[PDB]
Amino acid sequence: MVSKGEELFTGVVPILVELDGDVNGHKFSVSGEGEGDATYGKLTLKFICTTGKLPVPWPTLVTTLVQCFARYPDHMKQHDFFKSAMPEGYVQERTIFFKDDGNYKTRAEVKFEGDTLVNRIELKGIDFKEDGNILGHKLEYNYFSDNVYITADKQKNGIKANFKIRHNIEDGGVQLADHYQQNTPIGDGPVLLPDNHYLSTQSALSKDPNEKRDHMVLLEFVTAAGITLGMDELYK
Repeated sequence: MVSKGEELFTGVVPILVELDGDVNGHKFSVSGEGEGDATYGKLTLKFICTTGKLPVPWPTLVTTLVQCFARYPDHMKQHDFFKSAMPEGYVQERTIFFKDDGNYKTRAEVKFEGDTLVNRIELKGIDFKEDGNILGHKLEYNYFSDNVYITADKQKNGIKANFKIRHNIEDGGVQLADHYQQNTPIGDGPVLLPDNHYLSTQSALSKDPNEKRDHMVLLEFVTAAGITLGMDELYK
């Protein structure tokens, strides 16, 4: 049957994102607006730095700035923790370790406000090098993709995840960002605790040619995978 939070995602849902950040004492805020269509795992978002110039590269914020918009295949619907927590939502926490550099620690609450899915985030970054790839703005602005590996966390009635992002550097190299993630429901209702699986995510970054503020346009696709259930046997 059609589960309860999942009903909230059958059509196009407006999204709002609000982030406050402090990285090595450089304080900033980002606001974003757009929409998600979980039927297609599709997100279209535009973010603005509302405090002026963003003091870190936009690509390093993409993962922090709504995995409830994942397309879960029909045969995997019992493994979608994210929608099962809705509308009351979940807390999403990460530590993001930038190899040979600093780290971000993030705490977000993702929940519905009326018909709008809202992601409210606090980010704290420490131990960055002033001339490293992050504070020195040496990262390319283009595209990345990777797999979010999810496991159940029965003790917190939630999930954990781990993944790597390989951010291209302007000189041809890679800046690795190792992500550790935990999500816990805000409400007390039952949630779906999943078997191990992953979200295949592709993030394409662009600019609005008419936008003079510091900003990012994001087109993202997010698809659950990694469980077969013998869907191959249907076709001999």
